[PDB]
Amino acid sequence: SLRSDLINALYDENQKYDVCGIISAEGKIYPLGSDTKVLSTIFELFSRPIINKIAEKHGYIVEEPKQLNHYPDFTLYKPSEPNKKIAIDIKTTYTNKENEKIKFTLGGYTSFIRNNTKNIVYPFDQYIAHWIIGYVYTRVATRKSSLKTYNINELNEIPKPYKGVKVFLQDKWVIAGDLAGSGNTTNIGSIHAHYKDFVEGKGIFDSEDEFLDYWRNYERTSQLRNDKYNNISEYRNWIYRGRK
Amino acid sequence: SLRSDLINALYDENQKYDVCGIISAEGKIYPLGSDTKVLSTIFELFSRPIINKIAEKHGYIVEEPKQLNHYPDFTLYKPSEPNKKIAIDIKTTYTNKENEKIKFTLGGYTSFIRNNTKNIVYPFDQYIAHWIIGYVYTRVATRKSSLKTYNINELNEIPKPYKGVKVFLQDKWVIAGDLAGSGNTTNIGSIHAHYKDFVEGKGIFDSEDEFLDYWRNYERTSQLRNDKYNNISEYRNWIYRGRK
DNA sequence: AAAGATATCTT
DNA sequence: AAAGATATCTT
Repeated sequence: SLRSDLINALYDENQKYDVCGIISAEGKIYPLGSDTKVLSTIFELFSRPIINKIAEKHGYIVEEPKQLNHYPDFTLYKPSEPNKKIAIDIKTTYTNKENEKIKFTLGGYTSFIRNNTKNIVYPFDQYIAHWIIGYVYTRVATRKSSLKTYNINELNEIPKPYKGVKVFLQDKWVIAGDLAGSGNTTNIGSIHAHYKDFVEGKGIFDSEDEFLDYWRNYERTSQLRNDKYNNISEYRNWIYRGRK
Repeated sequence: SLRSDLINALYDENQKYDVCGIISAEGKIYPLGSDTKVLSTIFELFSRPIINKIAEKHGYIVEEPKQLNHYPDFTLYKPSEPNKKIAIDIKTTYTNKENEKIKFTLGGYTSFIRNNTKNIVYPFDQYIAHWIIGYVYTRVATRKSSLKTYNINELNEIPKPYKGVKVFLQDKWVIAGDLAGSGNTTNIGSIHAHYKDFVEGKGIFDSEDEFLDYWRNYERTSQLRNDKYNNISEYRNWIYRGRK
C-alpha cells in the first residue's frame, strides 16, 4: 500500500543518511544547532523527497501549502479521487535519555477541526485520512567544533547535535491524547508514552469519531473544563448523561 | 569595535555565500523549502560561525541557551566583566518586492522585560546591550520547490528559495515600534518601514528608557489598552496624567 | 489593527 | 497539568 511503502522508505532513509549541516552553492558547510526548531526543520526537509517519490508510485500528486500557516505539510490525492485526499504532517520531539516517554503537539483544536476551511490547504471534508510522521531524537550538547565552517572534504568530521533518531507513521486520531499539547496556541496533545506505543497505536480514543467529538467540544481553560470535562473518563460520563 | 567588525563580517559573508540545502555526512543534498520557518533557521545557523569568530577576536566568550525557550540566541561576555553582557538575537522577515515596508516581531513584552530572570539565559540586569541581527529575504514567485535530492557536483542546479537577501545589525530599542507584533504570544512590534530606516535607526522612541517603560506597561488587549494607551502619543499623555 | 493562527517547549 | 513562553505570519 501507499502507507506501508511510505513508512518502509522513511525507516530506511533514516537508517542510511545522517544530516550534518547546511551547504552553500559555493561549497561552504555550516554546522547544525541543537534546537528542536532546527531539527524539526531538518527532518521536514529530509522527508520531502521521500514522500514525493512514494506518492508518485501510487499515482498521487503532492501539494505543499500555497499560503503560509496552512495545514497540512503535505496533501496527497489522485485526480480521480478529489474527495479522498490524504494529509501528512511532520512532527518532532526530543528525548534526554534514550527511550524516555515522549509527547507531541498534534495541531490546533480550534482551526480546521471546528471550521471546514480555516487554516487548511483544502476544505477539511475533502480529506479521508490524517497521518503523522513522528521523529524522535536524543539530544547531544553542542561544543566548540560546531561553531566553525567546514569544507566538503570534512563531511564525516562534523559534530551533530543529536543521536538515535527514530521515526513512525500513524493516524493522528490513533495517537491523540486527552490533554492539551499547548495552552495559548490551543493544540491537541498526543498520548504521553514510549515510542513503541506510537508505532502500535495504543491511544486513548475508541474511534476517529470520538477523537473529533472530544476535541471539538474541549474548552480552552481549566476554569471552563471544570464544569464539563478535562479527560477521557469525564468526557465519557458527560456523554453518558446526555452531553451535560 | 566588536559591533563594527560584526556588521562588516555579516555583510561580507552574506554577499559571498548563498545557502542552498541541507547535506548529510554521506554527501546527499536535500533542497530548502520556501517558508520563513525554514529560512529563519538557515539564517541563524549561517550567522553562528561569523559571530563566534568576531567575538573571539575581541576576547568575548559566546554562550547559546542551554534551555530551549530562553532569550537570547547568543550571549557575548568577557570573563573580566560579567555585568557587561551583550545579547544578540537573529530575526527574519520577507518582502514580496524589493522596496516594500517590512516589520519584525522583537521578542516578548511579558517575559524578561517584566521579570529579571524569566525566559533569559542570564539575569536581564547583567546585559548592557541588546542587538538585533535582521535578515530580510525577497520571496520567489514559484510555489513548488524542488522535491528531488542532489549530489555535491550538482550544487549550482539547486533552486534557491529566495530572490535576494539583505542583513542589518541594530539596537532593539531603536527599531521598536508602538504596536504589538503578535497577540496571543505578546510580542513587541518593530516600526513598519523600508529597509533603510532599520539600518539608519529611524525609530519612534526617544530613548531606551522610554522603550522599556512603554512595553513594560502595555496592556495585552484592545479593551484594556483603550483606558490607558494604544500608541506612543497616548503613552506620552498617560505619562502627563500621572501614570493613570 | 487586533486577535489568533502556524510548531513545540518549560516550569 | 495548565498556562504561557520560544519566532513569525495572516486573518
